[PDB]
Amino acid sequence: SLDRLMNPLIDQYLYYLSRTQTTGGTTNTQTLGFSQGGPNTMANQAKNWLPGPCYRQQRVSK
Amino acid sequence: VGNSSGNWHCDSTWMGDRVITTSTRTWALPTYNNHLYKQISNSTSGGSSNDNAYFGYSTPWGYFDFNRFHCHFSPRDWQRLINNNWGFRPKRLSFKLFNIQVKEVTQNEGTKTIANNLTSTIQVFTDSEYQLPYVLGSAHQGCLPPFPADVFMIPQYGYLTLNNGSQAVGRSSFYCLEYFPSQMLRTGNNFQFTYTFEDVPFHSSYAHSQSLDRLMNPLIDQYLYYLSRTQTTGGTTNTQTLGFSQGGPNTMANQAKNWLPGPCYRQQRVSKTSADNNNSEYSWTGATKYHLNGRDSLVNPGPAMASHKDDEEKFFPQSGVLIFGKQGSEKTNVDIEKVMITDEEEIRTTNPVATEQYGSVSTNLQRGNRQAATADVNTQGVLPGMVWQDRDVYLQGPIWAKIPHTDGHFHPSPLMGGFGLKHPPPQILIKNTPVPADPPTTFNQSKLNSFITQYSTGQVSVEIEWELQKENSKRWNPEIQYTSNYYKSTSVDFAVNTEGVYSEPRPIGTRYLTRNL
Amino acid sequence: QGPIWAKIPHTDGHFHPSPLMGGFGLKHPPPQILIKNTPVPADPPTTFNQSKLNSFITQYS
Repeated sequence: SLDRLMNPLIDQYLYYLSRTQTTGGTTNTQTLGFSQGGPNTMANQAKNWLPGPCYRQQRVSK
Repeated sequence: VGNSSGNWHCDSTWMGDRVITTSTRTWALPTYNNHLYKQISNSTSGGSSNDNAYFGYSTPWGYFDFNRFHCHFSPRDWQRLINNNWGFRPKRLSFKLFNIQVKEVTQNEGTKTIANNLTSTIQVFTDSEYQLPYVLGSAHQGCLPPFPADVFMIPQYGYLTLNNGSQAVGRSSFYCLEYFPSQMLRTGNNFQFTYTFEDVPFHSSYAHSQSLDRLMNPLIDQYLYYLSRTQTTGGTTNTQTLGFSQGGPNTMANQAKNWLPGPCYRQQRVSKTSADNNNSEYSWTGATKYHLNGRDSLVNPGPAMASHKDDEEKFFPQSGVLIFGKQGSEKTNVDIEKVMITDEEEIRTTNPVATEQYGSVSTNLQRGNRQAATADVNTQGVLPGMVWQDRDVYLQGPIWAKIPHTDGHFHPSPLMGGFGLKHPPPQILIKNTPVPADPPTTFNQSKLNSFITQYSTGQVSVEIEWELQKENSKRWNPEIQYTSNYYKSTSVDFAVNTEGVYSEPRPIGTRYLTRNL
Repeated sequence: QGPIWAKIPHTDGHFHPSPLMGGFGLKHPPPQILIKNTPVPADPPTTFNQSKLNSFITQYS
């Protein structure tokens, strides 16, 4: 599938946004935590292509 | 045994409109799972996410990873390329591999002697039919050393299939390369092969001298008209009327153009300045994404876009562009200073800005009793009349990608940027040959599990012959160029600190030379 | 027990380039030949690791 075309044993050598606020105790402040894409965070890994075109339709049951 | 398997051919040369290049590098080879296969899903896990579910197999094999540029071009040279040509396209590709050796390892009482076993071997092959799941186009680390003198290990290999959570479907497939012919190889014996690309549109490495709204003449006016008045304006009275006018040098904004900006995908904006961002964790929730088969996945880097508009250097798209990390970076929650972001101000010329609306439209038809309706557009498809430029490439970036062998593909230009092909270069895979240990004295039905752990190594290179369209611009004014600033710096650029670690100062673009639109 | 020749700086201006230590100069002097032992890594890990290698078999030729 379009989201599983990469290798599971490695990580992208790029980074992506993973933190908007601090997480170390009982305090909230503006911060920025960046990280690479791992085998455990595949969902966020940067892909290279895009799904196809679409037209929403109402659903129905058998 | 007493003869080199070839010479170290690694240079950069320019004979004119073509450029040849090769880089020799030394690698290593480790066995895996003791020559055994595997199954992988939420196992050596994370816990529960139809979005983080997977299904694949770790094979005892390894492969090559050189889909980047800093692996074929030293910086300077790349520069040379940039300031002189407008576009290029790689045509030829050679591959050499030699000087193999085999090492074994006996770990007795912590005392381990490492000698060679010149009689062992390995086997490699290629897939010229692309029957094996393609692994590249994912920019997985472990590319050839951006540097030439260092050495590296070859990343193991594993693929995946159509899955359903922690279970697979019937149609799920399962392959085993041990089913493919492979030039066997013993020490001293060499191996090489060759392939040649096919036709491809030269990735245009340049910017534009005008924007889609300023392509007309300032001294004249369109001989057409446009709506300029809905009501009267002559005193203290309001009545329905219609004032039409031509397009002048003072009303350029309204002048009828002939073409249309490119496609778009709205994204949330963010700042490099920590305090200017809202105080809420929206990294995963307020993020732009698509829905597929229940698994919701992010849309990165998404379509071609513009990082920001003028003077918005503080912001960039939430997940609209690439990011890099200076050498020494680790896996997670690192800060912004250990990384580098990509500036895309070069496309404001023709493509929209990610954190910006595409434009507005109406939702109704007014009358004397109905108010003028006006909505917004953050999602946009394409129509006849659009033009854009794909994402620019970066030296520390990917080079090409495998076009999915399907019935429908459109302007297959990859998103990370680069080049696509219906028949991409091939994947080469190697593994240490298995060699069993002392077997029993009598028979035993079961197969073997005891082998001499060993590893092998050697050096390789690759030749690339490209094409390039040299510039013909007669712009009089001196364009911009790429250069290391002339002030004094403690640590040189692309140098190696007093420790030998080689790091890059900033990422590098190619859209430097400005060519007319 | 002295030097034999020296590299004339590739410049636009040079005069009676006769070296000072004495000897012979040339616009295109003999060449420099350089050699090094080829690197050979040690036992690498069983799984992957992004970073490059630093462990090799120390040897000499």
